[PDB]
Amino acid sequence: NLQDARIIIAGGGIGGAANALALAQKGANVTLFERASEFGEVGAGLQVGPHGARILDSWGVLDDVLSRAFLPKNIVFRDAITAEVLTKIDLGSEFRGRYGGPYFVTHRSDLHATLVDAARAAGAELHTGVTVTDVITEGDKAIVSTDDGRTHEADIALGMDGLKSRLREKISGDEPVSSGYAAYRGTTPYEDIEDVVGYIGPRCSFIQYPLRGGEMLNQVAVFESPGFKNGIENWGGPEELEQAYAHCHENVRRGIDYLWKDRWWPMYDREPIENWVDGRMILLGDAAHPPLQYLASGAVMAIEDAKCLADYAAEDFSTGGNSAWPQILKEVNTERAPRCNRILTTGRMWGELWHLDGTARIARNELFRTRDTSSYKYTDWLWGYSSDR
Amino acid sequence: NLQDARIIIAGGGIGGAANALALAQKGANVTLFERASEFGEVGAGLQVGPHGARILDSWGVLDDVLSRAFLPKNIVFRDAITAEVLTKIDLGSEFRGRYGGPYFVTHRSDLHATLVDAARAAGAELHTGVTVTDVITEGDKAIVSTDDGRTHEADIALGMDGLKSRLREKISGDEPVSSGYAAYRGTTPYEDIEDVVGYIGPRCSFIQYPLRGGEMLNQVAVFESPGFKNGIENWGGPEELEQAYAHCHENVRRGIDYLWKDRWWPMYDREPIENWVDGRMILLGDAAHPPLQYLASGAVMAIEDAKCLADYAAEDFSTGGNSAWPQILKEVNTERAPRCNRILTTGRMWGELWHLDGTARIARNELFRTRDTSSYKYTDWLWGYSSDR
Ligand SMILES: Cc1cc2nc3c(=O)[nH]c(=O)nc-3n(C[C@H](O)[C@H](O)[C@H](O)COP(=O)(O)OP(=O)(O)OC[C@H]3O[C@@H](n4cnc5c(N)ncnc54)[C@H](O)[C@@H]3O)c2cc1C
Ligand SMILES: Cc1cc2nc3c(=O)[nH]c(=O)nc-3n(C[C@H](O)[C@H](O)[C@H](O)COP(=O)(O)OP(=O)(O)OC[C@H]3O[C@@H](n4cnc5c(N)ncnc54)[C@H](O)[C@@H]3O)c2cc1C
Ligand SMILES: O=C(O)c1cccc(O)c1
Ligand SMILES: O=C(O)c1cccc(O)c1
Ligand SMILES: [Cl-]
Ligand SMILES: [Cl-]
Repeated sequence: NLQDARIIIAGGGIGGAANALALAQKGANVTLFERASEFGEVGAGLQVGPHGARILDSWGVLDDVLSRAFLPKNIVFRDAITAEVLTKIDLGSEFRGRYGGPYFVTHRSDLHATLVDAARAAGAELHTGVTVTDVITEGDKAIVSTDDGRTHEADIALGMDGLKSRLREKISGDEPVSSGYAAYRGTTPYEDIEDVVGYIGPRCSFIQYPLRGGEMLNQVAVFESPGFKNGIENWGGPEELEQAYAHCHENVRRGIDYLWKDRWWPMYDREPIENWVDGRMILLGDAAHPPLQYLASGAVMAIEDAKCLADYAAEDFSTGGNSAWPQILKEVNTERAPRCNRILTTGRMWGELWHLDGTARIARNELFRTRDTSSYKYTDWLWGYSSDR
Repeated sequence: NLQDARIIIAGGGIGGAANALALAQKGANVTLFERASEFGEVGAGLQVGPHGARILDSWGVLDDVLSRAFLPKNIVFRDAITAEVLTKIDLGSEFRGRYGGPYFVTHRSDLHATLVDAARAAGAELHTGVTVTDVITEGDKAIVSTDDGRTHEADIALGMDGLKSRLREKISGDEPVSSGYAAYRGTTPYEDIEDVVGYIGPRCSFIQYPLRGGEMLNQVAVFESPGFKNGIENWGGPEELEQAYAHCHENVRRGIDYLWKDRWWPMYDREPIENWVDGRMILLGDAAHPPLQYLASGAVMAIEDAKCLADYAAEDFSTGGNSAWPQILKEVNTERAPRCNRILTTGRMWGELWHLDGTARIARNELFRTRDTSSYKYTDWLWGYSSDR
């Protein structure tokens, strides 16, 4: 366990929250600083596969999350031009047995609030409206600076400040890499859908799934922005959606009418990095490994990061104390980097596979149609992973 | 049978020769005019699948052709970058039973000479060094003009003057369509090869097969020419081969050193046309349906054209006489156009599937690897076709 240890977390997204929970359940003294004036997430959906669900269950929050979630029966891929089914991934009891948990979908806002609340319950001290301005290591401590002029000492600091992480600059000068694709979301108060459906087409895709016991439908449009390639600064705006989808089936074109249009998510990732550690600071979540969303595992990775850190630290700290932290951070980095970096790189290829045109589309469609649906070789690496040693 | 009928064939390629044979075996009076001063073909290989082999057997020339041919055990597709096997088509006894004949490979020069000789044996009158300059229909005759000033009358004329057919201009003003790919051939006096091997890579492919009882190896390089896209008039020259293949496996790069470099075949086809008939002239072979070579069926199609024409004419002429010819030509066109035009259009897609790059290549490779190799659904339409009614 971790009662002698103090950890400061910079950032209160799903990642920071999950880490606060995991670490506080082990008895650690956790202080989290979130820049925003309140905790909150987008009132739209995310998908959480069993690689995340198993971990939420281990923290005792799964039943509660599920009470407000939806359990899809399948993931269904369809051709975006014809609407024909290409293949399904069955999410039933055989899937759940193999992977240790359900594939579920829920609101981001609810998952985030549930983690925050549980982190509070377990003894984590969460502070909104506080920005971390610097983190250094001096001797056997992380020294964290905040925007109110104060400095705080801890045994380690977690850099969990997202895709646009400034703390990542301590380790890497890289910039986000544009995919050239943008994402729009919508929910609409709810032919019928009880699955995650993904329509995959030339330079575009469209995803639908139910939320909250089937009352609402989550919709997401991902498309190649011509403005990006043309050098537009604020690229992927909604003027682009009609042409992006014009070649698709009616089922998909109808969907576009529900998207929220006042806001969108231009899709960027970063090139994978092996080293996440700077003294007694470690980058986790998107600050370390921000993906493109095709594997629906960014938030999941962050949740995995939390389980790994807390587990490995509870294992090592009880025998080595606060002197052990640099070895613990190294071990966590060693475990997590190959996993997450494969998700980054594979995710790029997987999205490219969605968006193929011409003959490449014809080959892709046939590949998906003819597969051995009883094999798990395309998904075990993702859903069957665990950090447990 | 056809003894009261006279047919003039314009062109003495594999097509014209096959037609002369088929028609002469039915008792027709055949006159063929070939522009070149002698009969002859390239001393390199072609492939003849059972859709052609069955027909050669029906004319009694297969055993003889095979005595000088090679019988590959498989068609083997390999990745051109890694050299790894993607899939095989087994050409064994189950294949031969299903399709009515062997898949064989031989020299073009030998197949052509064997057809000519058999056409001579069966009573066809072949004339070298004579160019057909015009063909018209007047009343119930085709009137054919030749370059020595003479005109010749026949019941029908076959326009078999190849890819650059001038007689096709009577029906269509289309021009050949560049694929942007060029082909090089080589033979070399013969790790070992007893199959047709096709290495398929990004913007390039490389084909190898044995000839003449395994003594010689036929090699063919097909690649995307950057000069074509850059507007070079005589595009696809040998200065382009080193860069075209630089990214490929050694097995393929070694092969390029054997190609004959003083001559190449820039690959063109034509858009499919439904109507091949102008009065009492019909376009057959490449004049009607010149393909890109990925289905290895251009000469085969021409041989099929000959069987169909001779069969349908022998069926109808015995009851309707020379008055029947326009109906016979219509029926032949009706049968052959959908078949051949599917080969044209599918052949384009099939070559595109060979030459995919990036993620599309990854999907293609997996498609080929995981297929049900006992299914014949991808090949029955090609190899199991017959004109017999
Ligand atoms: C369209 C889309 C769909 C997606 N769908 C899925 C999905 O279905 N499933 C999935 O698992 N993932 C998905 N993801 C990925 C997922 O949203 C992210 O990977 C994840 O939310 C990252 O969590 P995080 O806590 O690391 O970073 P963020 O969520 O970015 O949180 C960072 C937090 O740090 C705060 N902050 C920043 N700087 C400072 C500072 N200096 N001091 C203090 N606080 C600071 C920010 O205000 C913010 O709250 C999706 C992403 C997109 C864009
Ligand atoms: C690289 C490559 C590889 C190929 N491989 C294969 C394969 O493995 N299998 C396969 O089945 N096919 C293959 N083909 C296709 C095949 O070569 C052709 O489809 C076929 O030879 C066409 O035969 P043809 O008689 O219609 O036309 P051609 O062979 O073009 O014959 C036309 C003849 O007409 C003569 N002529 C022209 N104008 C006149 C005139 N006015 N008067 C008199 N005579 C005239 C010409 O001199 C010529 O001999 C390949 C083609 C290429 C380019
Ligand atoms: O919001 C999602 O669930 C999602 C999942 C995958 C890709 C994407 O753009 C979005
Ligand atoms: O010469 C061949 O056998 C051949 C077959 C297919 C494609 C190609 O370019 C050549
Ligand atoms: Cl994601
Ligand atoms: Cl051909």
